[PDB]
Amino acid sequence: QQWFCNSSDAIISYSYCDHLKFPISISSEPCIRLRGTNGFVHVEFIPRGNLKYLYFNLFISVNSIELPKRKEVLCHGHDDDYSFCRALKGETVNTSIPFSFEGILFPKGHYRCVAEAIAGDTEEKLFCLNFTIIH
Amino acid sequence: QQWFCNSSDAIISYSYCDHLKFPISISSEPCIRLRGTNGFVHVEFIPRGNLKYLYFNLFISVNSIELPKRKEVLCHGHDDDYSFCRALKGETVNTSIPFSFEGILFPKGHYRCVAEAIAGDTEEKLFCLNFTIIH
Amino acid sequence: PCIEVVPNITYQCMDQKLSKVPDDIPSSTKNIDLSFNPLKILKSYSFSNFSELQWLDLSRCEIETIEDKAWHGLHHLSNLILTGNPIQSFSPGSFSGLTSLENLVAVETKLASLESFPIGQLITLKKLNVAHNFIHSCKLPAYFSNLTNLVHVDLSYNYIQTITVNDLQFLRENPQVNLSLDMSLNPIDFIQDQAFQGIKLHELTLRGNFNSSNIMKTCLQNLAGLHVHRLILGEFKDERNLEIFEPSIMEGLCDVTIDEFRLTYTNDFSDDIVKFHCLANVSAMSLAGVSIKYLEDVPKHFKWQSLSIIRCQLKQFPTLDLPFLKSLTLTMNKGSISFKKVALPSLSYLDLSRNALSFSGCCSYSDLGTNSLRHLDLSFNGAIIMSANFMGLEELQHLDFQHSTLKRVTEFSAFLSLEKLLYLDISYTNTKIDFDGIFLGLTSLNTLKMAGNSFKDNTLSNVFANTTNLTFLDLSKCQLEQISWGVFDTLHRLQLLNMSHNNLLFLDSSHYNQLYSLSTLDCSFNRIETSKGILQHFPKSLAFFNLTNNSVACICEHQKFLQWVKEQKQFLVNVEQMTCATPNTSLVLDFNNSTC
Amino acid sequence: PCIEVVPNITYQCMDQKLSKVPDDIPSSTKNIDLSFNPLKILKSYSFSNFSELQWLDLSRCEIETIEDKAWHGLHHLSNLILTGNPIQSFSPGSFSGLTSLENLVAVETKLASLESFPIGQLITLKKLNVAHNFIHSCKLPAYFSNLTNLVHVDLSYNYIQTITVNDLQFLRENPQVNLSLDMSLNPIDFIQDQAFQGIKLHELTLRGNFNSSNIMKTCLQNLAGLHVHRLILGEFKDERNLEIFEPSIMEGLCDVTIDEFRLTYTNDFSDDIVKFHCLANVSAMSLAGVSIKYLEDVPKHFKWQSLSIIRCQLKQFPTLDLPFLKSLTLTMNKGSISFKKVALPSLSYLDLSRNALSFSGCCSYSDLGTNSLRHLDLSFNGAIIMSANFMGLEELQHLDFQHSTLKRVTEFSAFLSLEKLLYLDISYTNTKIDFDGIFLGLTSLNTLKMAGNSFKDNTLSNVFANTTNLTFLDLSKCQLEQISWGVFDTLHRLQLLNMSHNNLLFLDSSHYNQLYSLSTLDCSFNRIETSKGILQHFPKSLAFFNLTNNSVACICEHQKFLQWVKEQKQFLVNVEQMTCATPNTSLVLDFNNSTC
Ligand SMILES: *[C@@H]1O[C@H](CO)[C@@H](O[C@@H]2O[C@H](CO)[C@@H](O)[C@H](O)[C@H]2NC(C)=O)[C@H](O)[C@H]1NC(C)=O
Ligand SMILES: *[C@@H]1O[C@H](CO)[C@@H](O[C@@H]2O[C@H](CO)[C@@H](O)[C@H](O)[C@H]2NC(C)=O)[C@H](O)[C@H]1NC(C)=O
Ligand SMILES: *[C@@H]1O[C@H](CO)[C@@H](O[C@@H]2O[C@H](CO)[C@@H](O)[C@H](O)[C@H]2NC(C)=O)[C@H](O)[C@H]1NC(C)=O
Ligand SMILES: *[C@@H]1O[C@H](CO)[C@@H](O)[C@H](O)[C@H]1NC(C)=O
Repeated sequence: QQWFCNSSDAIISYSYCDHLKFPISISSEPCIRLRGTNGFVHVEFIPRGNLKYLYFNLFISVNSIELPKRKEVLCHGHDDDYSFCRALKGETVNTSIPFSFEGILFPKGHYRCVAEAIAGDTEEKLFCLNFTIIH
Repeated sequence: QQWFCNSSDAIISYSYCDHLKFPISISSEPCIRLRGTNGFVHVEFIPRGNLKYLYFNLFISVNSIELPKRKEVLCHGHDDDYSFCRALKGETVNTSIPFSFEGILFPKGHYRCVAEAIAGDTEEKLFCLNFTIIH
Repeated sequence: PCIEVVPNITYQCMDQKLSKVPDDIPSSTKNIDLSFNPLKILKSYSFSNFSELQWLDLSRCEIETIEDKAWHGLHHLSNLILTGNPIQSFSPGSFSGLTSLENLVAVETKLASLESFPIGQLITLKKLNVAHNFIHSCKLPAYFSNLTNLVHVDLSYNYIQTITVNDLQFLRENPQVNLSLDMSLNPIDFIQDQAFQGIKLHELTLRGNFNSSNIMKTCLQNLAGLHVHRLILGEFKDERNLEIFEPSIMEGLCDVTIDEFRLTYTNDFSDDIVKFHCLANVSAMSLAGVSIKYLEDVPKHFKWQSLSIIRCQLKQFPTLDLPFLKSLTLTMNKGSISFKKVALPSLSYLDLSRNALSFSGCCSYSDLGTNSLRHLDLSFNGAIIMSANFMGLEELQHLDFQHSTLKRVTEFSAFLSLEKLLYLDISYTNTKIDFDGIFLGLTSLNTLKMAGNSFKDNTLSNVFANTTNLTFLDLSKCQLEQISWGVFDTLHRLQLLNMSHNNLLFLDSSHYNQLYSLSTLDCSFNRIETSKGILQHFPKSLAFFNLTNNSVACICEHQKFLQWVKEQKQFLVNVEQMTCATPNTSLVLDFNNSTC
Repeated sequence: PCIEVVPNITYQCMDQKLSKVPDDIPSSTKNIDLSFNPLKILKSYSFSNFSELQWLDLSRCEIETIEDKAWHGLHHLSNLILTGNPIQSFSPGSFSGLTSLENLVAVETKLASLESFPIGQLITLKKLNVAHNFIHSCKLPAYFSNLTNLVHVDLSYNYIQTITVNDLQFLRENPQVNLSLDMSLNPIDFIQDQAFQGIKLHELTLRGNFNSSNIMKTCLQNLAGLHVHRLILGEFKDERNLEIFEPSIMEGLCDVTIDEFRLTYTNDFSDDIVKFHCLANVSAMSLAGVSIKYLEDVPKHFKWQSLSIIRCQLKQFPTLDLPFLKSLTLTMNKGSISFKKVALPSLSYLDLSRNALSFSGCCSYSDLGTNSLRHLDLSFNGAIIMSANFMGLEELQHLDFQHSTLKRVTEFSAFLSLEKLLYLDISYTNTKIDFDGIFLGLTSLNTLKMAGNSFKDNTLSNVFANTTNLTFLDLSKCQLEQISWGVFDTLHRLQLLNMSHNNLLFLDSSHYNQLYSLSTLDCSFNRIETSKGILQHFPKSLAFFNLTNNSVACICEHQKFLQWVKEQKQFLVNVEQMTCATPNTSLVLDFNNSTC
């Protein structure tokens, strides 16, 4: 719906969540290989809250088998690594975040990741994405 | 009561266990200071079994508060440290064993310790000592 | 209409497509958010009825014009947020009416200058934020001398290329002003000679400012003559970064005097950039998100009073012997370092949490070389092997091991020396309590957190006899099945007792008769059928007895307990919600007639 | 009056106050222990009765005389133990009759010489133990050539000071003899030149032999020529002597050919003795009790096929890059150490157990440099942070994590690569299982031990769908309350399910239908009241169903289950003692009367 790409070992798409539909443009160049990728995550949106304490809830499933909730923090609120952690509510964010990863063995099949972005101060949903990974 | 000494912070003595009376004469030089000591345990006896898999079950009590069963393996059966490990049933043992310790914080009270010497292979009891320390 | 968080006080009106202010919201409201509504234009007397507002949020509200006296009845407002509004030009007396304003947030408003910015009126203004704008100059406007209360100005994400002698002229004629400057995300390549001479600042933030090493070194030189309490330096991951990062780029700094120094993320890093001579006379040193791999040959003549290492990348625990260091934080390290014995004779605070730390031989004087330690945090770490009962560390007040793997702690009186400890956390350490003298020596203790653990034979044993000063005891999730007679008899000062999420099948009131101070008893999420004992043994101080999510037996066999529930329904929590689990709804509704 | 360990076969007569062998001992026994009795003299024919005897223990019996034909009747005796009897002299025919003797133990018998010991007749003899006597001579007698089955001679704790070329002439003469020689605790100060020239030994033990480091260096040099399969070298805590222990003492060992080399406790120990060039061609290298602190030197041309570091003092994990090392054992180390990268291409066997070892990033090929790993023991250690699911190690068949702090093993499919694994122990690793796909990949697994962990909401979830080859499954002590519906249906080869020591309120037979191969089900020490849902469904194969130490309800609701216990009498463990626990002894006595 929102975005799609395919790497040599995965197809990746996302849509907004059924419960929440605040706009974000997220993208990754190149398309994520589950074996290993060096590139950037491009993000362009107007945050609905402050990003000083941004963290993610990652709800992941592999072929309906679901992994426990996974909390990932990007801004702890003190000397953070990213320029967007200072970005306020209703501010325009346009950034490319570099990343890399070495790659583990993943079972072949269908992956659902619902990723909620939380403002850890207010504890309110910033946005919500419904990723699909077919491996 | 089989033996006793006193040092700058302890009176130590032992007798045999009520239910097991196989003889051993065992002492130290110097007397044990719980603060810390370097010296030798002098052991002189005739084992009721092979010493190849010797270990101790210490049952320790501090002012009637008993610690969990404590297991100290002396001979693992393979390339052991002490010349007494190779001793057989009925063999005379006369040896002094060097040691040193630094000392932790101890009460300040009455100590009981039943040292049960077990032949690991047959699980037979070799000897049993009813120790008493006053600190 | 909107959303109501606090009646007559706080309301949420976000993404509601409103043209103007909903003017039927209580005339006595404190806080209001109107962000993400296409307000477009802000008319006069639009805010007039709300004389007692404090917090107004108008972020991304399509606003292009503030009508003169748009704020009329707002002489009480303290926080005004205007983020992402194409206002651009602010007319004379745009903010006329805010006499009690403390914080003005003008981020992304197309604002071109602080010269034309009509704020010389607001005397009570403390913080001003003009990040993400079209500000080209760094000049501190003359009217700032009417701004007697102003301490923080954010200039992040702008177009300032030069800091000149003339910009900071205001500060130079006013050395008495406590002022902080966030200057991050500006493309600065020129700072004028002698520009920073004779000026004082509280905190100066220069993050992601410089494009190359040559420009950075050159600029820092022209910071000569600056007194700052706090200097924050570094760059961001999501920015193009300085390729080569030598310590010599710092050279300019030792012509400025710094109290506290904070280095953040840097793309390149050299382990010996921290042991640099220009940082010697600093009282607080901080690293956060830094590629440091080793911290070792730090010179003994350094004046560092606190050292903070957060989310760095040490492959080894640091060698440190700084004789004047009071405080050490090494936390959220990337790898899995093991503790290495250290000598810090002035240390009184030590946080080594969230590191997956190994510690074998914890803990005593020889590990730290201090007599002054009051705070020890070793939580969220690897295997910590107890071999010494804190000889030499009797000053300790705070000891925290939660979620670490505590080994051998039941082996002996591991906390014997801690006569002065006030706070102990051994929650989720997987300790099987096996020894009645485990807590021997803790006579000052007020807080004992030990959730998540377990007990021999699932019986709670006489481990508390001498912990007389306990006010807080958490024994939740310890798989408890039985409580020993006498276990709490000494706990005269105890106020909260958590035993939720265990496997108790019943309570016995006699277990609690000596608990004269107990205001909270949490027994929820057990499998409690009734309470045996004299029901009058339950403390008269009891205010919150939580018995929800149990499994009560509504038989005549327990007629008295069931009555007692009716009797004490004032003090049990979620009383009506409770339901029977024998013969399947409800409970306060038990009768009293089946033989009984 | 003798203790009877096995009626008609084994009798134990230790420490009675016996004067001779009692005749009221069945003339049918195979083993008897008569130690610690005042036997004093071994009267002729004493044992003529017991002809089928195989093992006779006369340790500490104060025997001074062995009469002629004392052993007359003993055709089959293979073992005779004489330790501690002061039989100073042994006359010809002392051991006449023992035509089957395989092991003679004549320790502390005051023996003065082998040459005058009358064993030259005992052709079946294999093990000769003459430790703790008055032997001054290392001479191996001429009559050894009649003892053609002799493979081990223990000459320890005697008074041998010298080994001469004519002492070892027998071995020089007959190079086809498999002999092991234990020479420990002998004050050896001189080995003659060329004394070991042309002599072959299986195992040679020289522990606690040398009063000085020079004496050792100088005696090892005259081992020149020796071909030994196993050389054991070192001293004892209680019998030290070696002031220093440097590589140069090892010098004589280039002139000896060693298959396996073992170093035991030494007073001093130089780290660089392992790097000694004359150990290059050694096939098995071993260290036990050793002061070694760093193992890092090793030249990459060394041929070691196995390496054993046991109870040593390593401060750091060894750096190893040996190309032919198949098997590595580092166990029971002092303190903690953390795992460090190794590169061992030949490595198939890895025991790193019992080290309070901390391993962050378990684990893949790049941790080890090997593709042929068959056995990984990481049990009894500290923090093991699962981070890679064994990619590169797809050959592994035995994996042990018992009693270690496993981490993050639930966050992904950590054993995904292990399609050939036969054995997995994750018992007491403290794992809260909240991921159904934790065992995905384990399609060859037979043995899964996972006692002493737990599950989300204490329900046993569907984690075994793909582990189809399972024959042994240990789920005891897992705080389990509920079993999910199809959880065992796939386990057709399952022989043993241990689910004892959980908190199960009932069983449901249909969980276990589809276990066509189950022979043992352990459901003891739960809180089982009954089993609901058709009792025929329990497998036909089920031979041992333990239900003892539960809490069964003897009411009318469970007539089926209770009756059923009577006909399934043979298949229920200790039905004789199972008592009721509702409306308090016994159980099988329950009758249908009122209502039911
Ligand atoms: C007693 O302990 C439990 C936790 O051990 C606490 O229960 C929590 O209550 C919150 C309320 O927000 C629940 O939503 C959480 O799920 C619970 N935490 C858990 C289960 O870990 C309880 O609050 C404690 N009692 C008191 C009075 O503080
Ligand atoms: C040398 O003789 C000895 C007999 O003791 C043999 O050593 C035994 O070998 C077997 C298997 O090969 C092992 O199970 C035993 O434990 C060994 N004993 C010891 C003490 O090592 C050895 O194999 C023989 N060698 C030759 C060439 O015959
Ligand atoms: C199921 O698991 C438990 C392990 O906890 C085993 O219990 C042991 O049972 C034997 C009885 O012969 C006792 O001697 C031990 O004391 C028990 N061990 C412990 C640690 O409690 C049980 O044996 C297992 N089931 C089977 C069939 O082996
Ligand atoms: C029981 O009630 C107390 C006080 O009302 C509350 O703080 C606590 O969270 C409750 N316990 C549980 C397990 O919810």
